[PDB]
Amino acid sequence: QKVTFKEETYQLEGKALKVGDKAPDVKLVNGDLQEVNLLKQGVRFQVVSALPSLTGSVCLLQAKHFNEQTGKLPSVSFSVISMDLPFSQGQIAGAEGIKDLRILSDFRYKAFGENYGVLLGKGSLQGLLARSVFVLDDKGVVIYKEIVQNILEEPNYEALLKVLK
Ligand SMILES: *c1nc(C)n(CCO)c1N
Ligand code: NA
Repeated sequence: QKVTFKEETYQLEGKALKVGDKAPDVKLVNGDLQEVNLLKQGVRFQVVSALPSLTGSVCLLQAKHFNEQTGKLPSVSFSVISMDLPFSQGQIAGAEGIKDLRILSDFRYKAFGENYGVLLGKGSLQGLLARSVFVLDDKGVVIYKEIVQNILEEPNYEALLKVLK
């Protein structure tokens, strides 16, 4: 699978993950510099959205709304991952008026990038995460997987919402 950024084309680094595969539980760092496991204990629908950069991203703007709608749904969690440090993530998020959003950094181990196969290879965005969304069940099996072909574009909104019906 190839991802594009203006005149650049990326080979995705890490292990390829398919619908039906058990996604591995990975270590990430939260806004309190606490190490957390990606997979929430018991939650039936786990949305995991990965961004190259939180800074001025479309996902950050709609994060507060989507987090509300998912929160009210039964057993649906919403996690946003980037290579951004937690401090920057906390201030970016805080500045947009997004409270209690599970924004997590992959900076320490690059465990999400490597295990979900979305670590961008050689190029200007090398070592950043490809724009991607996963839905995992309580068991960590991949219900839905989308990796955007154009890193600047957003995942299919329709297709994501339909999975949460
Ligand atoms: C970030 N990434 C995704 C897929 N979302 C949900 C739609 O806005 C956000 N907020
Ligand atoms: Na999608």
